[PDB]
Amino acid sequence: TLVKIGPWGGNGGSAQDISVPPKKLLGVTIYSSDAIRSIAFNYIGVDGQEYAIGPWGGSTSTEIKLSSEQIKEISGTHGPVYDLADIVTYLKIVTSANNTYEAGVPNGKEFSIPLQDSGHVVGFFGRSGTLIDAIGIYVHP
Amino acid sequence: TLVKIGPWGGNGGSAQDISVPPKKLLGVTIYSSDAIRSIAFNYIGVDGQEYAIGPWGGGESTSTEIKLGSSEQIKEISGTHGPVYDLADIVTYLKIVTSANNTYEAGVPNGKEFSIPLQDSGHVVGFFGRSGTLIDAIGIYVHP
Ligand SMILES: CC(=O)N[C@H]1[C@H](O[C@@H]2[C@@H](O[C@@H]3[C@H](O)[C@H](O)O[C@H](CO[C@H]4O[C@H](CO)[C@@H](O)[C@H](O)[C@@H]4O[C@@H]4O[C@H](CO)[C@@H](O)[C@H](O)[C@H]4NC(C)=O)[C@H]3O)O[C@H](CO)[C@@H](O)[C@@H]2O)O[C@H](CO)[C@@H](O[C@@H]2O[C@H](CO)[C@H](O)[C@H](O)[C@H]2O)[C@@H]1O
Repeated sequence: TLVKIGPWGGNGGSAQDISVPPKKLLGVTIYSSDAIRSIAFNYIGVDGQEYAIGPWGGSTSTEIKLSSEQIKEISGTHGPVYDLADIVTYLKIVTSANNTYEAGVPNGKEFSIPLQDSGHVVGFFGRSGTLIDAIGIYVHP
Repeated sequence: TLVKIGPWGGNGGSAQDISVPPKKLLGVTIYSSDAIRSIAFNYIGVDGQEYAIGPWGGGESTSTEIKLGSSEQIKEISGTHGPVYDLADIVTYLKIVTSANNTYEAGVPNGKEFSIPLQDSGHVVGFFGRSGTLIDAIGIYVHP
């Protein structure tokens, strides 16, 4: 059973999610400028099938390759950009191998999920249009 | 006395144009990501005055700034227009080449092409078109 946390961000765009619960996160690609513009990710679902999700959204790429490497901390901001009121503007991801990735520009209210013990992020959900209006996470205990 | 060519692109947005005919183009700023988002330009009118036009369309953190030397001319302009996001026909890509072998690109080639390679002394001195949140369509004024 996965923990599902979020979303953080605004009401714009359309809700996005995944149907097969993730077992294992294989990688994440984020495109960003002054806002988080898109996210894509591939995972092995609990059914043992690979799913290539996205991209959700619509610049600068941030590519996150993960066999024993897990997302252990995820944080960011959401706020006003591009005459839109509340968009995910910044993301920071730290892995169990101590690799740190940043995308976007800190702007607005913060959120942060520092996972202890064996917890790790295995997938995402949220809201999107031309940008990532809101983002949420699936967490494997 | 000026040649006016275009526009290329869709029918969305609002029409944009300039009232004082351009004599000399000083610079162009293009804002773009996957498509052309806005254009601004400064020129000397036939009346000897400097006009700062727009930005037509919406802004971006990322601009392509085309500052033209006192003898530098836009000699070739080309691009594409097609569907992006949920819009049918937007200017998606521009390529500008000056007489000093300076090349500028914006957007991502996507859709039908247009191209205006000017020979002899012809050169682009201004623009018109259609804009909203993006550049729906673009056209040019050409000084012979
Ligand atoms: C593309 C997308 O996924 N859109 C979903 C939308 O998300 C909204 C979207 O807003 C975008 C930002 O505003 C952006 O940077 O600018 C984008 C383009 O805006 C022009 O075009 C749209 C139509 O596509 C117009 O609505 C805009 O007013 C805007 O204005 C026009 O500018 C053009 C170009 O110059 C010109 O041609 C027009 O004439 C001019 N209009 C006027 C009046 O002058 C814009 O698309 O993304 C942001 C950021 O992510 C979100 O915050 C926005 O909410 O959300 C809706 C839901 O609210 C989605 O529709 C749903 O889609 C699902 C399927 O996913 C299902 O079909 C639902 O039924 C449907 O409601 C939409 O897909």
